[PDB]
Amino acid sequence: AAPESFDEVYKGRRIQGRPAHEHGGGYEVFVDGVQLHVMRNADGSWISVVSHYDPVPTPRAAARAAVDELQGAPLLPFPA
Amino acid sequence: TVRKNQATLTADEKRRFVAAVLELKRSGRYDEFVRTHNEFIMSDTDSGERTGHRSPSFLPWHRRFLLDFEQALQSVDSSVTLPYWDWSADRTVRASLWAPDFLGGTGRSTDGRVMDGPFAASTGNWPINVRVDSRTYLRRSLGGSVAELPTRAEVESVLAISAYDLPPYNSASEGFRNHLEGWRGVNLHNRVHVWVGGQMATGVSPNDPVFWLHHAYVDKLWAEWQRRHPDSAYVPTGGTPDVVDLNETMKPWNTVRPADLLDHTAYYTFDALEHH
Ligand SMILES: [Cu+2]
Ligand SMILES: [Cu+2]
Ligand SMILES: [Cu+2]
Ligand SMILES: [Cu+2]
Repeated sequence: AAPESFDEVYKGRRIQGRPAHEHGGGYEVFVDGVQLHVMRNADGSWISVVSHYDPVPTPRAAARAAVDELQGAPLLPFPA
Repeated sequence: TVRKNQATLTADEKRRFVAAVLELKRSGRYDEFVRTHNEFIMSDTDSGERTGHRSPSFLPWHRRFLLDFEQALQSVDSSVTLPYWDWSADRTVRASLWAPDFLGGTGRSTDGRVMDGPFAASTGNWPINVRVDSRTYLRRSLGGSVAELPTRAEVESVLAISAYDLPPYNSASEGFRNHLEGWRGVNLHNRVHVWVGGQMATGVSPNDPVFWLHHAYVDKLWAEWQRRHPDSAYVPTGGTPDVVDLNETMKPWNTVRPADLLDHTAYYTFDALEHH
């Protein structure tokens, strides 16, 4: 079963998650409408390409870690 | 070709390494290593095809990726070899690695921007082009997201593990490869990425030249594991879906197998490697 969807404003950024060059791909996250590549680990934790080495429990946590990483900057889209 | 501990380089060697890295950047060759790396970071998955990461071929794949990069550096200056960063020994922000004559230091506190050394954005010589965070300057926050680098005792505890890797051959595995990579256990290689911060915490981590020195030391720890366990070898050894077996070729090269990369001495030696 996929995680539930989410939508919030976190640190002034709109982050959204939903069940759905890189993998295929069962959950999508967006930061101000730009898709962020995320991945689920076998133990059920999540990462994103901007915080890839530091697992967090949920896709919302990965989206929040990406907003923290970006420090206000726009995200660039990923290839594909 | 002798790969030396970064802490031991002479000033001439540091100068020549930096100049060769900056020339690969200027000529456009550097950024394609960054792009290839992020494509495998985004494609290697626990439940699908996995080659560069979270899989037994993490070690031979990075060994060949580093050889490709070292060969590129030697095409600019044939005297240069990849140094390695023993982060269990040189573990503070005061290490000479982080001095302005080598890699420069930590990022300033507001935006993570590296302000000194040859790769600081202000030099005009180190644009961050292949990126996900849209900012175009090198960033680091040494020790910001995790308190300490691994210690020698922690490295020794991973080097003692006898099985190279174990089913299910992914981030959930027990065994040496996944403890070195760091998805399980005390965490060696992943934690170093997190400790440097900035681009090193992302799939475009080769944007920071320290990437190569970190992986040259991870590669040395594989060589040390083999000397500690001469009776143990790469697994799996055939017919495993989605995992690169010993004699299977590896993307993106397709012309090399883990079996061709197990013995590093076909390509380089280390300044010191204790023997078994
Ligand atoms: Cu994907
Ligand atoms: Cu890698
Ligand atoms: Cu790495
Ligand atoms: Cu013996």
